[PDB]
This record gives sequence, C-alpha cells and structure tokens, in this order.
Amino acid sequence: GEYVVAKLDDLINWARRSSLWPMTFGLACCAVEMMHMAAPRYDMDRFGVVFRASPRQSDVMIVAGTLTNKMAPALRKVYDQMPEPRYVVSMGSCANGGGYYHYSYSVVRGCDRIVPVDIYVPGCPPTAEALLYGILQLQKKIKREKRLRIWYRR
Amino acid sequence: SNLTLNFGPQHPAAHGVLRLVMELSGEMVRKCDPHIGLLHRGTEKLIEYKTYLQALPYFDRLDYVSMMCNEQAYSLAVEKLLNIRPPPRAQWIRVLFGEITRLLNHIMAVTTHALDIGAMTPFFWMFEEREKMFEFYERVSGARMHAAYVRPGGVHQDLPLGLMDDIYEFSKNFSLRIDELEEMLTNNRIWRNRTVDIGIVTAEDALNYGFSGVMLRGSGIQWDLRKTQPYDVYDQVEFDVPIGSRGDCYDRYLCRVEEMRQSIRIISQCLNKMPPGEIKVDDAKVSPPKRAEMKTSMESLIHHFKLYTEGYQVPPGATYTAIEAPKGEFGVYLVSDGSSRPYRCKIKAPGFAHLAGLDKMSKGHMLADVVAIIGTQDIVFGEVDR
Amino acid sequence: LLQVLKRGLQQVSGHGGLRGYLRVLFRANDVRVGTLVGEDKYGNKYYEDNKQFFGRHRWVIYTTEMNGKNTFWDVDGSMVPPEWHRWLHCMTDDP
Amino acid sequence: MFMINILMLIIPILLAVAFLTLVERKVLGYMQLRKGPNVVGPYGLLQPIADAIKLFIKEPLRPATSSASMFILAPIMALGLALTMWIPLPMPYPLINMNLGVLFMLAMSSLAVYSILWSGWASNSKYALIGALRAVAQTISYEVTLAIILLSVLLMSGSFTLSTLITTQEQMWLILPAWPLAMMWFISTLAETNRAPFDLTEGESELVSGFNVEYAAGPFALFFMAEYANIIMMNIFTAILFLGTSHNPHMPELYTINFTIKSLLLTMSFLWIRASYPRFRYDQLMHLLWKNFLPLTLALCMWHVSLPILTSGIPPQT
Amino acid sequence: MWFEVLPGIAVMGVCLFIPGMATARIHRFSNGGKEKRVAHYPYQWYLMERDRRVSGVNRSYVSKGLENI
Amino acid sequence: MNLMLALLTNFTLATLLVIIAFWLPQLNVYPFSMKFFLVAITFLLFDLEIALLLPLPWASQTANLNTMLTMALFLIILLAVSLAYEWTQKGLEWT
Amino acid sequence: TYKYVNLREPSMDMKSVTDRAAQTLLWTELIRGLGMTLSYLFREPATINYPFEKGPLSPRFRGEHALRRYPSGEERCIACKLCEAVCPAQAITIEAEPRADGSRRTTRYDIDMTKCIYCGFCQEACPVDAIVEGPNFEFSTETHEELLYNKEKLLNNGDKWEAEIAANIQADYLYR
Ligand SMILES: CCCCCCCCCCCCCCCCCC(=O)OC[C@H](COP(=O)(O)OCCN)OC(=O)CCCCCCCCCCCCCCCCC
Ligand code: SF4
Ligand code: SF4
Ligand code: SF4
Repeated sequence: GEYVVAKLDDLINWARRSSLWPMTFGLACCAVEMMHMAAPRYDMDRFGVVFRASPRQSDVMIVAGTLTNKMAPALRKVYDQMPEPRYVVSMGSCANGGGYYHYSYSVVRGCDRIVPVDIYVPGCPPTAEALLYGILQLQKKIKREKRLRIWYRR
Repeated sequence: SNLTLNFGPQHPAAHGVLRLVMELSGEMVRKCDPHIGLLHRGTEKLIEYKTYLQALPYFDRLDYVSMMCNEQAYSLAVEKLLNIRPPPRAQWIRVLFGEITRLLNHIMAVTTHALDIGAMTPFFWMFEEREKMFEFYERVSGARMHAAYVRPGGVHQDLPLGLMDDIYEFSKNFSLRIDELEEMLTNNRIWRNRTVDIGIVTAEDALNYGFSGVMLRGSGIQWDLRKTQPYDVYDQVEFDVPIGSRGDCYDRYLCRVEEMRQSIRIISQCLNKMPPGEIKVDDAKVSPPKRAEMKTSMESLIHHFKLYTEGYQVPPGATYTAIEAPKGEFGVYLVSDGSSRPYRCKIKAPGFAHLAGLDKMSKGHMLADVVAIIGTQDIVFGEVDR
Repeated sequence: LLQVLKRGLQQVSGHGGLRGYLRVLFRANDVRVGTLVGEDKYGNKYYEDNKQFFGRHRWVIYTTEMNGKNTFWDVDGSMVPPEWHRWLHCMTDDP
Repeated sequence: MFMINILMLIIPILLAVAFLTLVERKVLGYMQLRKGPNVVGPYGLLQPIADAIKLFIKEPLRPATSSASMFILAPIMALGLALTMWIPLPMPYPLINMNLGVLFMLAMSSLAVYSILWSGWASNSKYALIGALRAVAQTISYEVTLAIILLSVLLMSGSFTLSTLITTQEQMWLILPAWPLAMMWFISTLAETNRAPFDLTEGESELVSGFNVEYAAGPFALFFMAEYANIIMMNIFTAILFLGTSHNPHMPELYTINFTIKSLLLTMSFLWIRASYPRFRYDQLMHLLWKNFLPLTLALCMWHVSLPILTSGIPPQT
Repeated sequence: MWFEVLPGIAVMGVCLFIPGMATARIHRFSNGGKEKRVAHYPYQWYLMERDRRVSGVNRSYVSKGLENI
Repeated sequence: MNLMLALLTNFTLATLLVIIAFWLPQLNVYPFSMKFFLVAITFLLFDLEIALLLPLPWASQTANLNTMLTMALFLIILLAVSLAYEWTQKGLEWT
Repeated sequence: TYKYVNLREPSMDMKSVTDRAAQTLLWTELIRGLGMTLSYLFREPATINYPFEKGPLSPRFRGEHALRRYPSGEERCIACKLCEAVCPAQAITIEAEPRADGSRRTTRYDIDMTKCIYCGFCQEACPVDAIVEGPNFEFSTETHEELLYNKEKLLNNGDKWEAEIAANIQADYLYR
C-alpha cells in the first residue's frame, strides 16, 4: 500500500538523480566554467552526469550564459523537445536575471521568463565547484519527489 | 540542398551559439552564411552609461577566454587618453599575466578544435593546466576568470607573497604537457588529414579580408603587434614569432602550439625581471589611494570618494588602441567627450573579420571541413557579437 | 605488489574494522586514512594527509546529524562552519 | 536442458553489455586523468543499473513515423540478430555446432544493415534517411574487406567450422602468419561497428540540425544494447580468428578463462582507440577502404591462395 | 587509481565466462559425462544412428564394449 | 530444430523487449545522389565475386591444383582489374 | 625574430623513403599515440572528492556578500552610497535616514544577486569595510526571489560568516 509506493518512489528517484544527462546551452562565459566541471578536477562524469548528451536524451538543461531575444525562441524549442522528466538549471547572473546586461534592449532579463527553472546558481561566473554544488542540490530535489505517493492518494 | 548547422556540439562547449545556413551540392559546400547576434548584448551601448572604471568589467566578458588581455587593451586606451603612464612593476605584471592568458586561450583554442574534430582526450589533460592557471587569476584578483585586475593606471593589487614561486613551478612542467599534446596530434595522420590543406588563405586575401594574428602568420605574413608596435614592456623580452608556410589549418595549429612555447619563454623572463615598486600610477586623481591613506589623509579620502562616484575625467579625444590578443588584433576605438563617461566605445574583435571570411575559406570543401575551419579561426561569440 | 595489498588491509584496520570501512566507502566513496585535525561542534571530522597531492590533502567527513537533519546520506558543502571553511579551502594553513 | 542453455547465453550477454558501459566510461576516464563513475555504487558498480532504470521510465518520444511496421521491426531485427551471432561461437563448445558456422556469421551479419535502413526509412525525416543511407554505405563497404580477409584466413584452416580455427591454432596463433590481415581485420571491425574514429553517424548527426534520435528512450536503449553486443561479439570472433586458445577437452573451463581474457583485452582496445584519435571524414574512410584496404586485401587474398600450395601446407578438408 | 577500473572489468569478465562454462557443463550432463558428439557429415551421422540402435536404450552416448560380444 | 528454437527465442525475446518498451512506458502519464547509388552498386558487384571465392578452402584439396590455382588467381585478378577500372575512371571520388 | 613551423624538406634517400613507407604501412606514429594514452591510464587522476574535498581558494576570493559590524556590534555601514554609485551592474539599492539615536544608517540595503557581477568594486569603494564579498560560494537556491537580498539577509550573512571574513581581511588588508 503506502509502504510499496514509498519504496518505488525511492527506487525511481534514485535512478533518476544517479543518471542525470545534461544538455548544456553554452551561451557565453559561464559555459567555460561548465567545461571545468567536466574537466578532471571535478569530473562530473563520476557522479553519473555524462559528458556528451543529445537534447532528446537529456534530463536536465543547463542555461550557461546570457539569453538574448534573438536566441530565446530557440532555447524554448529545445526545452519543449526534451522528454520528461526534465529540469532546468540556471547558471550565472545573466541566465538568472540578466546580470551585467539586465538593462540591455537585446537581452532576456532572466531565462525564467522563457522556461521554468529548478535551480539558480549565482555568480559571474559561478565557479566550477559552485555549479557542481547546484547540480548536487538538484539531485537532492529529485530525491524529495513523491510522484507515486501523490498518485496513490488521487 | 540547404542545411543549417546546430547551435553547438553535444558536449560542453564555450564558444557560444551560431546559426550556420549552408548551401550544399553533394558533399561540397557552395555557400556559408553565418547568422550571428545570438550573443549580442549591446555592450557598446551599455558602456556609454558607465564611468571608465565601471566599464572595465565589460571587457572581461568579450573574449571571455582572454580576460586580462582584453583588460589590457582597454587600460592602454584610457592611459593614452589620460596621458599618464603605469609604473614599471605593473607593466611587467601585465605582460606576465598577458602571456598566462595567452596560454589559457591557446589551450582552449587547440583542444576544443581537436575535441570538435573527435579527439576528446587532450582537452581533459590540458584543462587541468587551465585549472591551475585559474588559481593564479584567483590569487591576484579573487576571481578565476573575470578578474577585473588590469585597470587604467596599472593593476588593482600587488602579487601576494609566494605567487611567483608557484608560477615558476607551473611553468617548469608546462612544456612537457605541450609535448604530450603534440604526441597526440602533430604527427597523427588522421589529424593531418583533417587539417592539412584545409581552409587555405593567401597572404594577399588575408590582409584585404581584415585578418590578424595567427590568421595572418599562418600565410607567411611576418607581423606581430608585440614586435612591431610594442606596448608595456614587450620590447624588453625575447621571443620568436612562429610563421606558417601553407596558410592552412595545420600550419595555424602549429603556430598556436609554438606560440604557447614562446609564452612560456616570455613568462620565464618576466619571473626573473620583475622589478620592485608600486603597482598603480602614483596619481590619486586617476588611481585610488591606498586604504590606509584614505582613512588618514583628507586629500586621499576626497580623491577616493570622487574616483568611486564620479570617476576621473578623461580629456576629450579619440584613440584606436590595439594589442596582439591571443585571437588576433584586439582594439578599441574610444571616444572621450571630456567627462568621466566614454562617449563612444567601438570594440574591434579579431574574430569578427575572421568569421566574415568563413564563406571565402570554406569554398570547395566538405561539410565536415566547416567544423575544422571554424575551429582554426578560434571564434568566441562574446567578442563577435559584443 | 604485496606492500600495496598491505596498505589496502591497513585502511580496513584504520577505519575501525570492516563496518567502519564500509561506512566511509558508501558515505564518502573514499577509504583513505588521514590524521585527525579536529572535530567541530556539529560532528564534522577534519583529516589531513600531506603526502596526497594538493587538493586531496585535506577533507571533512560530514556528521550524520546536523541541526536536527539526518545527514547520513544527504550531505552538502554548506555544512562546514566558517572557522573550518577557511582551513578546508586552503585559504589558510592553520586550523 | 537446451532452453536453459540458450538463457545462459542470452542473459549473460545483456549483463556484459550493461557493464561494458561502466568499463568504457571508467577506462576513458583514467586515460583522461579523471575517474569516471565512482559514486553510484562502489566504484560505480551500480551505474549501469541506474542508467537502465532511468532510460526505461523516461517519457517516450512521440514517434512521428511514416511506417509503423518498419518502425517496430528495426529494433527487433537489430537485437535479435545480435543475439543470433553468438550461437555458433566455440567457447570452446558452441551452443550450435555448425559445419558452415563461418558462413552463418557472414550471412547473418549481412542482414544487420536492414535495421539501419528500416529505422531511417521509418523516421519520416529526410535528414534521418540521408544519415541511414550514409551509415549503410559505410557498413557494406567494410563488409567487403571483412569477407575477403576471413576467406584468406580460412585457407590456412581448411574449413568453415569455427571450432576448426581452434585446431588450426593449436601450435601458433594465426596472428603470426597473418598479421597484415589481422591489422586490416581489426580496423574493419571498428568501421563496421561505427566505432571511433569511424563514428560518423554520431559525428554527423551532431552537426546537422534535424538529424535526431527519433526513438523513445526504451527502444533506443535496445538499439544500444544490440550495438554493444555486436562490439563484444566482433572481438570474441577476432580472438578466435587470430589469437586461438588451446583447448583441453578435460578442462574446458581453462579455455574459457584464457579466451575470455583475450576478448576483454580486445574489447578494451576499442576503448583505448576511441580515447586516442580524431574522427575520420566520411570521404576519407571510404578512401581508406576502396583505395587502401581493398587493394591490399586482394593482393593478400592472392598470396594466401598460393602460399599453402607452394609450401605444401594445405590444411585438411575435414 | 587505475585498479578501481578492475571491479567493472571483473564483473564483465564473469558475464562473458558464464556462457562458455555453462555450455560445456550442460553437454557433459546431457551426454553421459562426455563431449557432445560432432556429426557434420553423413558418415558421422550414420555411426551416431548405429550407436543409438546398439545402446539398447535409444541413446547414442551410451557406449557398449566387449561385454556385448 | 535446436537452431530454429534458438532463433525463435532470440527474436521472440527481442520482440518482447521491444513491445513492452514501446507500450509499458506509455502507461506512465506526464535529393537523390548518384555517388551513393554507385557505392551500393559497386558493393553488389564485388559481393558477387566474393561469392565465387568462398569455395576456395574446399577447392585447394583437388588433385588438379594447377587448374585450381590458375582459376583462383584469375578470378581475384579480374576483381583487381574491376577496382582499377573504377579507380582510373574516378568512380571512387567524392568531389 | 621569427621561426618556421613547417618548412622542412623530406629526404629522398632510400633509407629515409623506407622509414616513411614503414610509418605508412605499420602505423608507427599511431602506435605512439596509443602509448601516450596508456601512460595516462596508469597516472594518478587529478579528480578531487567534492564535497568532502574542496578546490583551493585564496583570501581575496569574491563570494557571497555580507554586511559587517564593529567589535561593539554597531553596523559599519553609514549609508554613504559609494558602493551603490560604483556598482557596475546597478545591483545595490539604498535608502537611509537618521536613526532614533541620530546615527546615519540605512533603512534599505538591497543587492540583487542576479544583477551582481561579483566584481568586488563595492568593497573597494566602501570606506569603512562594511560591505564585503565573503568566502561562501555554495548558496544556490530553488527560486529567483531567494537571490534578491535585503538588509536583514545581508546582516545575517555578516553575523554568520564574520569569523572567516575577519581572518581573510586580516590576511589581505596590507595589499590594499
Ligand atoms: C615473403 C612475402 C610475404 C608476402 C606478404 C608481405 C606483406 C608485406 C606488406 C606488409 C605491410 C602490410 C600492412 C597492411 C596494413 C594496412 C596498411 C594500410 O593500409 O595503411 C595505410 C592506411 C592509410 O594511410 P595513409 O597515410 O593515408 O596512406 C596514403 C594513402 N593514399 O593507414 C591506415 O590504415 C591507418 C588506419 C587508421 C585507423 C587506425 C586506428 C587504430 C590503430 C591502432 C591499432 C593497431 C593494430 C592492432 C592490430 C590488432 C589485431 C588483432
Ligand atoms: S553571468 Fe558572468 S560569466 Fe556568466 S555569461 Fe554572464 S557575464 Fe559571462
Ligand atoms: S560585486 Fe560588483 S556588481 Fe556585485 S554588488 Fe558589488 S559592485 Fe555591484
Ligand atoms: S556599505 Fe560601505 S560604501 Fe556602501 S553605503 Fe555603506 S558605508 Fe557606504
């Protein structure tokens, strides 16, 4: 009953947070720190976060850089093609809320005007370690999901 | 048939996003029409609403692989308009970190070029070296990338005690890392098949198309701004300018690898010739005073107050100042109207003219070659779009 | 090769037997033995080993409970108190 | 007992493929000065399990397919054929001892391109069909040299029975008399399985906007298992062909251990090679086949017809 | 360290070891403790059919020797 | 029989793994080119002559080795001439 | 001064020609590349065990902001607005009035951490070491709103991190 649903949630949550395949939108300088998270010192692959992931095989989108108006429709399209469950990590001030270019005529003031965001990673850029802290924070967010618990009580 | 290239590869990439609209006939590329502006953020307009100091961090975020070199270009332009001179120790520090920045850029340029062509492994080896150089940035400025360290008048702070010893230990082993990279690529027949005779550009065309840096020297043009129009203390260091002979991707790759070796050679002289003294110009109407002075002397407090609110006024005038940035000639056309905010700041990004030549360089090549040609130009769209 | 195997066995003994050895393996994915530098008031334990290369020469084994939260499996970097934050990030040499 | 025997072949294959993914990531990791999976389970031993569960509960991609029949056929053909190539392999005893086992493997592998063709045909995307046609053209091209090389080697064996390759190599590995053919065989298996530096399907689809997966996560995992089952199988076959293991009839398990070790090492060399080289251009790997391997294989096929006759080393027919 | 790659290799090695070991053991179990007879050609098949007749229990692998003379 | 049973199991399992993988996860609610034709045709014509070469391991047992060796070499040479003809006529180009 | 990176004549003597034919046919330079990746397989990796191990940082590191106090507990900030004037991103918003005891103190002090570029100009500009960038970098949040810091949050950051902040300033203030 409730015990079986509770453990199934743990199993599927464990599988999903242990196999987070990211689609990186390397838009600007924040993408450089993202590359350093893949580099040997941090090796995001060792957490199960694969290096190369196709957008249709992805579970998390990382918005790493400034989002311009010219680019916003293309970013939304990639998000819409992501199979679920899908999560968005906003990395850096530009993606978080426009940052240094907040008052620009050509810049989206935060990617959360285009897509829902799960984690906001602050910094300009956030260090590779700060990004990794954010990814680990998303994993614990997935760990708290109770999808089957909610479904059982419907 | 018409075809559009993807915004970016499926692995982490930090060059930005490009919409490449191509015309193909079979395997061959007949037309290339890059559609940019995907990272256009109106930097040049935003600068007009900033003081000269407030605008300096914008230059970290142009070619965001060559941060301190972009800072140097802007600092030199303002110093020229201000008619002041940074102290000798600051100039040596600027050259030292300018060449550390060149190493950072050339690792990114060479290894991501290889990574996009399918040679993934060198990217990982050399980005550990980049991580150690990020630590030098962080130890002088508190930031791994956007240091905002080089400023008009000199540098923000003096090197912490013990930093130069660590830069020596790093430099001592770096040429071995380059050798390992060359072992993987230089003589590899697959690498040579992907680069030799690809994207040939003649010396005459390279000049007329506005090319600079390695895009000129790969074609045999003997030109390097550090040699011909030296700035800071580049006239006081010895190094050789690598020159290509075929004007293709392979020669440009060899030029970049050899430039890394020359950067180590320059860093070695900087570590030994570093002089003592102050690290920013001793003119408190331009460079803020020391914090202890600001908290004790009435004049220092006033000048600190005014430099951080109004900022220094710059005499009216216009300058085009350029440096040999790792990607080529990086310049600023800076217009001062006499106030503390620049009237106009046009940024000359070397990758702008290089990318405009993609259609010319890709003629008679196949689709997979377009990836190689973009890599050999070393394009970052922060500086292209601004 | 036998001396490497001995050091492998020493780690099991150095973590208080198999049960303690397995606990750190599954909590921290690392079974190295270091010198105990100290323990903060929340239960975090700080170790050093200066034969390791720079970066791996200091580490913290997080407490299993902090501020009423069960942190046996769920740990994060914000659990390090500021007085140890400086030492763990090598901003200083003195704990 | 036979149905049990089939299961003791199929199920271990799928588990090996699952854990080849872990091994590939960790071996590539250490050659890249990093670690690879070491959190999900000890030393990453639960990483394949997490990946498997994750992929099968992922939302399935909506299939905008122009042919439902060929859309479901392709993964079935790929996975069924992959499992079928294992049934004549002598390890040291085959599940089915076939007199013409080499021809069976040659004939069954020639059908593998139908899953590539049917999947692209069903994709209902011009970009997917072009990629499928490019992948087929590369596959069939390298089938040519694989067949001729295999025939040349059999002129020292005298038979189409796979178990006879064990007898042929009782004194000496066939890599000694046939290392020029071994080198071209090894590279041809890389190109046949679309492995780096011949991974043009993955390479090209990355560039082209509109050349996507078109299969849901679960069905796409079945394609991946089929591909990796083939990678292990091709390296088991390479070991049998060129590094023959001595068989003791009373201690068959001794053969299995040694032959397993060789197969693992050959499989890891595929990972070793992936970590070391850039990718070929499509026209460049076609030239490698048609203008290099094929001329050399033809001359070596002529040589290996003549050599047993001129040395008086013709093998027995049985 | 590199030897941390071995556990995955060892697991992979075991999975590849099982099919060959199982086939060998199942053959001995089914064939009276001997190798399964190889009959590729009509001669070998004819002798296997004859051995079935001679066994008296309809099993080719049940061998009869001088005791039947 | 054993072979057919093995074939049925392999594809039946493949059919099962595909049917449930196509159906069960649905329960969880939330410019013709002449160059490419000619490589295919060239593969076919080379494949046919590979068919004529397959019996060679059995042909080497003949008492008529003189004829067998001549015809074997003759067949492989005509393959080499076929490749040479395509090569010299730019049938293996991509530009 | 310049040098040629690729201007060499291959020797055409038979020995040299046969060295190149051996390289072509026997893949010697490809084998050499395999040697390099094999040697890396047996090197200790550079990976650290985050979050149990951390990347090294210096006292100058620019992290999360905090508002500081004097040893007596009085706020250091006297609402001069130099940080707000210099901020390149206009991330700082300040209002001030005379405090009930007559002190010059802020009634609003906001930092929009999603506008901020983490440049450290505010702490350079501050004349009384009131606003600093602390050493913390692990403060990612689940909502955008959590990154709009008001004065209470910044004072709480100061009280939370003062032990580390004070030591870092002690380490670097003679370079300023
Ligand atoms: C007594 C008389 C007896 C008669 C017989 C005598 C024989 C004498 C001749 C012996 C030498 C024959 C060698 C045959 C091997 C094939 C050689 C070959 O094809 O190499 C050429 C090919 C293309 O090289 P390229 O530089 O482009 O040449 C210019 C072409 N226009 O280059 C390549 O193929 C390179 C392939 C690139 C991909 C390689 C990636 C992996 C490489 C490492 C694997 C090492 C091999 C491991 C073998 C394992 C076997 C189990
Ligand atoms: S937040 Fe900073 S580092 Fe990131 S893209 Fe914007 S300016 Fe660049
Ligand atoms: S760090 Fe820079 S951008 Fe951030 S609040 Fe201070 S002055 Fe403004
Ligand atoms: S924080 Fe410092 S600079 Fe900013 S208003 Fe307060 S006293 Fe002035």
